[PDB]
Amino acid sequence: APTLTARLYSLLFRRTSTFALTIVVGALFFERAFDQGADAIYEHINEGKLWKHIKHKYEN
Amino acid sequence: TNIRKSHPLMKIVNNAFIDLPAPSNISSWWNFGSLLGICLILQILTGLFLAMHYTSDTTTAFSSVTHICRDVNYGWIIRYMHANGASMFFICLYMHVGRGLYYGSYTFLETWNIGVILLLTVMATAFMGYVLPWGQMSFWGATVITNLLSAIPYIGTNLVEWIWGGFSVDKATLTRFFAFHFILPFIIMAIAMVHLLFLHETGSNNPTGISSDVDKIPFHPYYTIKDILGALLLILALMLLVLFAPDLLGDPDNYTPANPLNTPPHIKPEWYFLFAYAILRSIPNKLGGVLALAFSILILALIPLLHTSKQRSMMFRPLSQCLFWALVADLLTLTWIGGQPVEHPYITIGQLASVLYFLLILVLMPTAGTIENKLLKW
Amino acid sequence: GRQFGHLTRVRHVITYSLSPFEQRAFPHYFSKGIPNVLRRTRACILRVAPPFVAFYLVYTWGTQEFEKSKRKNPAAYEN
Amino acid sequence: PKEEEEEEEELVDPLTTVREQCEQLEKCVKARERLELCDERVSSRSQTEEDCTEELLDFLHARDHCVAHKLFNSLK
Amino acid sequence: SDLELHPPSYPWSHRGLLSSLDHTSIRRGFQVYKQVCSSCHSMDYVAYRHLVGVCYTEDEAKALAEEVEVQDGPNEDGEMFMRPGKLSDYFPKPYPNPEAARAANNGALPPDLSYIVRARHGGEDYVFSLLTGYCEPPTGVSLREGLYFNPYFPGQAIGMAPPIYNEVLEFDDGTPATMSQVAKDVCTFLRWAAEPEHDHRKRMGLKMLLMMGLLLPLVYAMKRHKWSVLKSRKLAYRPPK
Ligand code: HEM
Ligand code: HEM
Ligand code: HEM
Ligand SMILES: CCCCCC[C@H]1C(=O)O[C@H](C)[C@H](NC(=O)c2cccc(NC=O)c2O)C(=O)O[C@@H](C)[C@@H]1OC(=O)C(C)C
Repeated sequence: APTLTARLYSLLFRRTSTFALTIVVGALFFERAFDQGADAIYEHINEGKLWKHIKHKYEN
Repeated sequence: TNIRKSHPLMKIVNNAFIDLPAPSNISSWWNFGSLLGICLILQILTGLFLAMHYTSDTTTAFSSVTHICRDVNYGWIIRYMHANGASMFFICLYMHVGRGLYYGSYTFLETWNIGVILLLTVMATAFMGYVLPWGQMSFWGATVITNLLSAIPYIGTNLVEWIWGGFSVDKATLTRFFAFHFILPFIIMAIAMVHLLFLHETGSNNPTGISSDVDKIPFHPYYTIKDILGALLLILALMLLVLFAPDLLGDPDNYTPANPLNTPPHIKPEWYFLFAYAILRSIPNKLGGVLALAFSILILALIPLLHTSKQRSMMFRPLSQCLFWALVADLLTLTWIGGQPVEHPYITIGQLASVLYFLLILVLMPTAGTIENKLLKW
Repeated sequence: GRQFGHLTRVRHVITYSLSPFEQRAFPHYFSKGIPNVLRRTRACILRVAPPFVAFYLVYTWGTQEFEKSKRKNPAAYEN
Repeated sequence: PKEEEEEEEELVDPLTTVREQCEQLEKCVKARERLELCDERVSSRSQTEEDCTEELLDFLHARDHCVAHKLFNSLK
Repeated sequence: SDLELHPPSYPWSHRGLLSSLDHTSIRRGFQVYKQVCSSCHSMDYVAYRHLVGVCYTEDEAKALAEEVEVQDGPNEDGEMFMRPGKLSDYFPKPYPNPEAARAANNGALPPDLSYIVRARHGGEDYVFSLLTGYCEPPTGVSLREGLYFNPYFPGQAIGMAPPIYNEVLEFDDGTPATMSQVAKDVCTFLRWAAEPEHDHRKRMGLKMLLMMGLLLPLVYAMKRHKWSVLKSRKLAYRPPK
């Protein structure tokens, strides 16, 4: 049982190929998860949105 | 053989930031050269995106900007990055010149001088820049200033109307300024390269003013990454404004269109001309005021002729070190006064600060230098 | 332009160095860091600070007198 | 109950209830008594003289300050 | 007249750093604009569609747009009739010629409202204070006709009638139209009529801080790595003899 960082280096960081592949694969998932958590944090500290305002106007 | 060295193009790039030997020694005060570069391109870059939506014509001028801010997808960040980047371009320009005096960098005549040419041009550019939205400050800002050439004996009148396209500021004046505000940053960008050309002839000065030939490091790693971090810091600041305090450095009244009938008792050029503004009106003269305003900047080109010290940097010069800060604070004074109305305390103190400025650079620092020589037995 | 190899003449100096992957990027960041910035601050307060408080004193007194010049103006006008 | 109803659609405003409550503390009664002293003073010699804009403004500063501090908790 | 006073710090729901506007409060504000200000105050830059994402909804915006009649494009005979209300066009209202604003309100220009919060020092608070400020002239003093009194005003001699307390309403669901409640809402809307981007701006600003919060340390640890070779380098001078 080596180290996380060790195993990480061997399988993905060593070759500049996989190294770069890792970051483009890692950026896609990051943009998504960071935008979720972020906006959520932005809403949680607010709530005078147009989100909770809609419930009132589904009609016309 | 390494193509990175023999290819006509790369050579230049190798010489610019890869193999160029630099002092193992420079510190943060040397970052503002990249920052000014970054500033210049980012300015050119947002500036261009605004031009695909801006207009000119006095009727639509103001309207287009608001169009951008409200209607143009993302036009607001672009507009505000442009306007805030403009201020940052001054903070750095200011810091750069600062670094320069303190450390004696000005001993590279050609380089220093190109830098003065670089100063006047970005000043001349940014001036035209704010006339564009056609706000209140834009109109009289564009009026109070330009006029100054009317103080020039015998022909002042002719020139000010020639630069105007009429008898006042209108039609002919906004289109003119837009076009000039468009072509200048390109010309500046060229001059910058010549600035940088002459700089490579000697390599960089450093915090000690000694000479680092005995200890140079490659721009590769070292100053490329120390330029990246640095640029990130410049982004933090520019974004702090744009995204949290968009109008903090902006005069709220360049909102509300023009009006050759009005003039709102206050009016000052953008912050970065305040020290200069203060100088000019701290003189009861049309000719003297503008003459003094000119000297206020054109004196940089005089500094090297008054280097008196046997050491280059002020790193080991307490006396001058004191007069340096007195200069900075005093400029911070002029900036503050410039920002105030021409009334009671404010007049006499801004009048003293002016004299100080010129007496400090023209008599005090040069003498501090000689005394230090004498103290050291030099 | 000037390249390495044509810079200048150096006599007898040895320079030992170490791989970045073999050392810490932040040796004693705080342990040795703080003490040093105290030391550099101390070393320079006296030449940097004074002109700024001078401006500081002139700034607060300056606005003071600006208000007390007009607002305070009346004052007395008794008849 | 029913008397308070007419009181609503005909009166009521959180600004006045607060103004009067703020017009009460130290700096205010003092800034009003500097203002009343001058009020009497210029309408005493009720003819041919100066102004009194000044003493009013100092009162409104001190009030409107503490006005802003609590006021907004009542609104909606 | 030469002396002046500046506004206090009303704790707006959007004064804090990452603080969104109150969309419910932007609504009531538009109402205050339409019923009251709109018959004197031009608002050349905002439009009914601008309201769509903000406060109202699709159909609602259409309806409010239809409650006026604007002069549409000319037709075949070179006409220029009138039409219900789209969504497209703005709120160009009160007067044609600018001097016609002067002919109505005695020689005074009620300036555009899109401006306002960013064209006057203090922003919302100056407009909030100027509206709920309205006080009575003490001694000395004068006035021409009805050049009303206001302390929060340059010179104190305005030409604007105090159209505050005239309790108008339609605060759907139930909201007391008191002077102060009415002033907060106009301002809150006026903030949004000047800086619509306001909330997105700060949303990004959060990400900007949050991003830089990971990057600054990182791009800094990177530079350390590379400079560490230089930082721990050891010199020895070994001259002959
Ligand atoms: C278009 C605006 C300018 C740009 C883009 C620019 C760019 C640069 C760059 C990249 C450097 C090398 C890095 C550094 O030392 O920071 C530099 C150094 C220098 N510049 Fe500028 N600069 C500009 C304005 C100025 C000004 C205002 C001056 C002084 C009037 C100036 C005179 C110098 C001098 C003397 C140096 C040498 C600094 C040293 O060796 O320590 N340039 N500049
Ligand atoms: C050649 C690239 C540039 C272009 C295409 C450009 C074009 C424009 C346009 C169309 C405007 C009016 C829109 C607006 O005000 O937001 C503007 C405003 C301005 N830009 Fe530029 N400009 C460029 C480079 C610069 C430079 C080098 C500076 C100096 C830092 C500069 C500083 C300004 C200033 C001060 C304003 C007006 C201030 C304000 O927005 O309130 N821009 N520019
Ligand atoms: C809540 C609705 C209204 C608001 C928020 C409003 C707000 C304002 C503001 C902020 C100013 C300029 C203040 C300054 O220069 O610093 C102004 C000027 C004026 N508006 Fe209004 N107003 C409203 C309704 C009216 C109405 C109903 C009238 C018709 C009596 C009116 C006629 C004026 C006039 C005559 C001025 C000129 C004041 C002057 O510059 O001398 N406005 N208004
Ligand atoms: C397009 C980007 C490629 C770069 C080529 C052009 C840019 C260029 O030439 O790059 C190098 C990086 C040039 N010098 C430095 O940065 C620099 C020099 C000594 C020390 C430091 N830092 C810390 O000690 C530096 O940062 C510098 O920073 O000058 C810019 C103004 C120029 O930029 C310009 O010309 C403009 C006219 C484009």
